[PDB]
Amino acid sequence: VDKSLIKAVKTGKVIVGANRTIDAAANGSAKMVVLASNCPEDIKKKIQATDIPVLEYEGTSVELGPVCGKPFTIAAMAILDVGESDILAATA
RNA sequence: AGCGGCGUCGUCGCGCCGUCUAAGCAGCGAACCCCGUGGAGAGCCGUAAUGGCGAGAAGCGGGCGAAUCUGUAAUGGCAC
Repeated sequence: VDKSLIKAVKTGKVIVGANRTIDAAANGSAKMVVLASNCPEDIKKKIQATDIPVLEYEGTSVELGPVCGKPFTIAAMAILDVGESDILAATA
């Protein structure tokens, strides 16, 4: 998993940031959304109800970035193309 | 700089004063803040400075929003 999570971004389409993740969930192009332990649910329960799967990450948005190669923090990380990976299978 | 007085004037052409205009009414609105887009990292954008940023930067549109300024208030006062 330690390498599958990296390869999901190394050889896969993802969009980082809550705004773009919510847009991807709204328009359906995202296979799923990965959310950190600190992300609220006031807007997120709607995308939970929607057919877009919601994966929960084991750590905060601060440390979700370094494991996905981003120097910044990531809260919502909707994926577009799984690519050379089965992160969707890992989620559900 | 122009204009109108006063002063000086042994030589010079300088020195001084004035050359005005309220509130109200109407118009614009800097910063901050907010809204819509945007997607920025072997990093970018700022400030006098501290800083800001995928929990969404820059850039681009909109809204809100000052002092003051502009007109009007004009046929007032001034050696009209």
